[PDB]
Amino acid sequence: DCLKFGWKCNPRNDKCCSGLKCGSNHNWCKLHL
Repeated sequence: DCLKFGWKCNPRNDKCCSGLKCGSNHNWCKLHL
């Protein structure tokens, strides 16, 4: 399933939910803007 808001991710492999993005300077899924 997709990584949800606040879920820890790896910036190279975005597995965050639709509209949500793994932040490059972060380590978690934040709202895509």
